[PDB]
Amino acid sequence: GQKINPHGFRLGITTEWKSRWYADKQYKDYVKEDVAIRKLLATGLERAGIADVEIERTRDRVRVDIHTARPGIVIGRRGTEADRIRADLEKLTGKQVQLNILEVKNPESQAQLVAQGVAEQLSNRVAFRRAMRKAIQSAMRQPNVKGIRVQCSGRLGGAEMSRSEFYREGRVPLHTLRADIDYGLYEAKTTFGRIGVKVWIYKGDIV
Amino acid sequence: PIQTVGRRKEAVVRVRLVPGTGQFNLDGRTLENYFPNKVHQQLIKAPLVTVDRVDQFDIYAHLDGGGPSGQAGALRLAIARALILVQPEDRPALKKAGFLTRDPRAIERKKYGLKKARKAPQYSKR
Amino acid sequence: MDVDVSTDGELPGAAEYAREKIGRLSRRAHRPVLHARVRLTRHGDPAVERPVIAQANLDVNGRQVRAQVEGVNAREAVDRLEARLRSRLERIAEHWEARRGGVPAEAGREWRHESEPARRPGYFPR
Amino acid sequence: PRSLKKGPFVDDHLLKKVDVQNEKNTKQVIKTWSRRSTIIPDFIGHTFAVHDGRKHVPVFVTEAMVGHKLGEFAPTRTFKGH
Amino acid sequence: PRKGPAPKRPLVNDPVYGSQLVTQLVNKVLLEGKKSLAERIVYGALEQAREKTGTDPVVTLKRALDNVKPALEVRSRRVGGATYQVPVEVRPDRSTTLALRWLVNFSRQRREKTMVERLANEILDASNGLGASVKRREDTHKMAEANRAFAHY
Amino acid sequence: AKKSKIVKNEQRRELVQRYAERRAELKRTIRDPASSPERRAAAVSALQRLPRDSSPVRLRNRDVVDGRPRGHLRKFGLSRVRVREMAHRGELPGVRKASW
Amino acid sequence: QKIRIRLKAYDHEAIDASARKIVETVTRTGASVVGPVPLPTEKNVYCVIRSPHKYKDSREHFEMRTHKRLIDILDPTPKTVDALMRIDLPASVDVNIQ
Amino acid sequence: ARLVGVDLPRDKRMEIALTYIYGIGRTRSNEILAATGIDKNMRTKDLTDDQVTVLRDYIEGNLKVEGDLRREVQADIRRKIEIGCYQGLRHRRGLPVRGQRTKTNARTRKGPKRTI
RNA sequence: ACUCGUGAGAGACUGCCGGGGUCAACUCGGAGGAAGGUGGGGAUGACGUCAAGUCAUCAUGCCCCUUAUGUCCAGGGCUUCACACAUGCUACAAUGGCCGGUACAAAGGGCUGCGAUGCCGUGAGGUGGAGCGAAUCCUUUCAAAGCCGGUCUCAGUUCGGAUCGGGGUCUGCAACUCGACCCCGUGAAGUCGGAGUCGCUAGUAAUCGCAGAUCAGCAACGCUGCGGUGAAUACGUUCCCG
Repeated sequence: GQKINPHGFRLGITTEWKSRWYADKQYKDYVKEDVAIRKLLATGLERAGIADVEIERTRDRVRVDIHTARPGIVIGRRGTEADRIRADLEKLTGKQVQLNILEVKNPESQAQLVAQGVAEQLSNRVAFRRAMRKAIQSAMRQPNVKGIRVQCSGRLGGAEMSRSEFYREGRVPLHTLRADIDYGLYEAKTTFGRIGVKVWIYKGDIV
Repeated sequence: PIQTVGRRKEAVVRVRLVPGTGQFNLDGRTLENYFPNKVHQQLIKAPLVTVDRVDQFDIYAHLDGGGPSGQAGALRLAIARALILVQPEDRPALKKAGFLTRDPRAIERKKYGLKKARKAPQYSKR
Repeated sequence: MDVDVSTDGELPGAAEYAREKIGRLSRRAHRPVLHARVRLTRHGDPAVERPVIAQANLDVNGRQVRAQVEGVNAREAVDRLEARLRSRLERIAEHWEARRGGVPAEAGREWRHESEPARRPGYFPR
Repeated sequence: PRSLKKGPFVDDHLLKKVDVQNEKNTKQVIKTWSRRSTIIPDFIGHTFAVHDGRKHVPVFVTEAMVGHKLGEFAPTRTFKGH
Repeated sequence: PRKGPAPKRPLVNDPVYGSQLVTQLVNKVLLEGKKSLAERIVYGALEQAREKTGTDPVVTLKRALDNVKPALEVRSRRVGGATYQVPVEVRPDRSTTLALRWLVNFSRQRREKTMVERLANEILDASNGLGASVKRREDTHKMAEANRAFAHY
Repeated sequence: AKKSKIVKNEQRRELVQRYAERRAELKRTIRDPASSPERRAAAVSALQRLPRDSSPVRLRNRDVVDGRPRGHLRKFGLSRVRVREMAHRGELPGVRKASW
Repeated sequence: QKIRIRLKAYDHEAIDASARKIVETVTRTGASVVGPVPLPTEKNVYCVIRSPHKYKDSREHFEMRTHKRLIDILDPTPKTVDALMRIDLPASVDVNIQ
Repeated sequence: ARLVGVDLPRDKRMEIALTYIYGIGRTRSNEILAATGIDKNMRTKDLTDDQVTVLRDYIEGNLKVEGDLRREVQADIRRKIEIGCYQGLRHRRGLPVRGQRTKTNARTRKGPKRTI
């Protein structure tokens, strides 16, 4: 175990909590319903890139905000997708649950989306070098990106021997607290097993 | 009036100094009912001795936190501070004696994997 | 020499063979052996070409001697372990015969880390 | 031991079994599984086949073994020596 | 001590005797941090000595220290791949430390039913030159002398 | 852990709320005062007739999703393995690494 | 008659913002306030093992910190009270009215 | 002083001397000394004959000590043995009877260590 | 007003002085200062190694079971004991044991939980329920080592408490296997431990108590924290280890 999770390193300094509420007696069941919501949204939607899911609660009403790179896919033009998600979130005993669907401004500057794309390419047929090079170039093309590192490991290329490979470009100062490191991990489903892709993206520092 | 504080490893002492006799009032108890240890008394009175102003200040003190040794150290620091407030021009005498320095020695935090702050578990090679 | 063997799974007769082979190494040790442990393990995966793993640990008067080998069956692993342990014990000897060639010799010929430094006068020879 | 206020503990199964056994004054072998039931003075004659983990071992009650539990007379672990 | 010497702790003078040596003695007899008990033991022993002899206790304590203070000690030295018992001169501080440690220990194995009494008897006999600590100094000097051949290195 | 055992834990909880709420508690109130006539009442025997699963003494705090029976934390209802992973991802409000 | 206002939140900035906003609205309504009296921070510490299996000696510590603020007002005119039920605050901060 | 056939220690305080009776510890001696009235801290050579008599008849009255206690304890152990209870065979084979671990410890019941 | 609690800020930067220095890094000493030279302690663990550990947190390729290797239940087992190894606790006592009086902490926990006053027991405890979602109430007003007084007088003892006999309390459906605690009795080994070996450089080691998580209860002497009292020593890198 080498490196701690970058989000947890800067949780109180740079990054922010993804769940915002206060509970004293009802902390445990709040946590249970939050994880249920998260797993439901993870399983239901896979096509549009789900970069982040926030949950806010206040007594009866529950506010869940999600960021996706393809908002049109997850939303029903007549509300059909909205109807389905609303109903099955009511079924999660959430009382009144309301949704704010959002869109990320720069999908290529978001680590989770980058890892999702790399893993999706890896799954079907693509050689891993191609995927890493393409992701690195696309991210560095963005204005705020100051450094990106992509690393994936496993039975790469269907080999019998597991391997770890990584390429870096620019600056990725993992030990610096003020530097904001966007971290994204997502597992690629291949016929020979499971391939894990980790992405670190560095875009300046916040003081 | 004048009032200072002394702190020594979780012991806090509030002191109120007045120009009366050498009466020591420590939370309503005397220097004998309190601090029944001669070394502690000498540690208390050392700033007075180096300033030679013994038995010319009635002292009222509030004690809370720590044990007798920490309380005595904090009281000595408080007395030195009170003296520096009363007669400023004695500062070299007290400072060169070190009575003006707060002691930054605290209980070291216990560390996981070790029995104590530094003591490590016995390890057997065989 | 008493040896305790902690095998696992299926290795019939490996314990007796290992005990009998290892116990013969006591005479080779130049200091009394305080403890001796042997562990025999087998790899679950049939793809492993040398599944059986044998490890040993001897406490030679406080000096820890250990070795580890792999083999295709219990007997071969035990024999290779005995060979490795014998080599280690040979390299550990540390009695006079084992360190008589490393003790610095001569007076000016040859230099070593622990060689006696030459005595030098205050004034340059000239 | 159990507190005295609660009183002794006997399972209902073998309690009912022994009440119907002693009401006609003959004692057949009673097959039980409740090693936790204590011995009551109502058991003095009855022979119990208390469970052991593998089988049921016959236990013939006397005056002395009153107040103990049936499990005390069905040794579970078997040891013969090394 | 690989990178150089370490600073020494400046322990304070004792209040009721005004000497460095008695504080050193109480710190030597100290066990488990019970400093008050150590001070009681040392003060009681000094008062017993004063009662028995009738004079100041610090002067006789100093006399005992000088009687048991060593000057020559033996340390194992490895020169040119060989070890020998080499007599070595003792610095003043180490001599005081050794003398105090010897006094405290040899008083700990006396038979006077109480540590204060044992300590007082030991210091008195050391003052008069009959203690077991005096003896120990005699054997350490004897051993240093008997190995004088190795003093050249 | 095992799906059957995760389920069986829940079944115990619904059994507990159904029975231990009043049935397995009034009998205890009967047995508490020595003045109360317990011996003829057979409140002990009546409470033996109740299912064992009524008793909360048979319950087990498992991880709310994972099913992990050990290393449980009552504040979160989560295993030590899961708490570490979600706190690191900023999922539990007001939780962070320590220093002092 | 005066009523106590208690604030509890995991974030110091949010609780400070809530405190100053509440003071602003109550002084808008024409009330006397005692000010955001600070209260001791509650610290709950948890220690866990990093690895899923064995490796006990490696542990990780977490805390949960709760900040508490105390608001006390006087002269409870109905306008101030009605304004009090009509304040929007972040979901992080809860308000206790007594 | 011969007390219930027990030779008392030559010079001891009373309650701790009375502890030397097989059926008496420190509590029993204290309470009986308080009850019958003989002083608690007087030495064992200061007893009068009447004091020995009052200790004798009191102890024989409301206590059981010495041989009767030993034989009653032996009878209890033997009766526990012969009913075949768990503690019975535990006593038979000299192993701890109160659930103590026997994998490593329990040398008190096992006696001195033997090598095999 | 003084503490304190929690918000903001100042404050240590070789900043200044003197000397070594290539006038360079850097280094020694001094002043000021609460603190002086990364102040103390944390969090943070590069590329990799050891096919290290974990298919029993989880997920997962392939293989296998599928009237069973799934699944329900009662009882038992994981606690077995001729031994061996490892980590600890309690001791072998007078720097102590016992009794009486008496003084100083920090941190933390508490809702179907903490639970006080009172009353009943000798004691675990029983009855009862004040007040408390708690800087408020309860954990006693919080400690023990400490200090003072009395006793014990060097003994396998007024040391040591194992083991065992009898009697109880509480939790729990239920303490036989297999809980903790309380009372009376019992009173083992043990006289400071061979070869060898471990930790620790200062608020440290040693020693004293307190709290928490898990938890109906507990095998907790374990683990994670908190404070009380508080040492000795470092000449120096030849040797041992990395």
